[PDB]
Amino acid sequence: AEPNRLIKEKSPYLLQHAYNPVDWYPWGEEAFEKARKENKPVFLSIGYSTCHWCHMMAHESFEDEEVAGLMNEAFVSIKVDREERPDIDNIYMTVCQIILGRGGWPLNIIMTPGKKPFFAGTYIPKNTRFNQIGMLELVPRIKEIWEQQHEEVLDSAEKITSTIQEMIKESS
Repeated sequence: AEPNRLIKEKSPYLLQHAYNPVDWYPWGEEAFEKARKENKPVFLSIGYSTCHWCHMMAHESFEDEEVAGLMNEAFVSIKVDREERPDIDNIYMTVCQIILGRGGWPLNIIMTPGKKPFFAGTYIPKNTRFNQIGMLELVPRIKEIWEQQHEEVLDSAEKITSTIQEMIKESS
């Protein structure tokens, strides 16, 4: 077990994810420079240590080698502790509310290397359910949209539209 970068953090919440197979970064410019260099979207996950659905998602998805593998191909992934960066939490909760018309934790935001969001989700189960896409299906879909409808992604990010959110919704 070789740890990810969250091994350096003080937050018990962040330290608890330091052995996830997701190659997590903390919030910082390193993650965003990596995303820019590799031209990958950023997957931002915001949670806190008494958040039931954050633990559920860690247990089902972020500890899962298959999900993590897909996340590591698709994204630069960033973990934020709400209790340490409440400012960042409020910024992204607002974005989630704009796109989804609701909000909560865990807060999952997919954004451009320049930090422009184009997808939001709250708890996302590993496997797809009726009217609720799962992580195993979501991540490859997002990767494909990024690679093949890149201009639609940039347009959506620039104007905070729901077009990508709606593409994924239609996916089934």
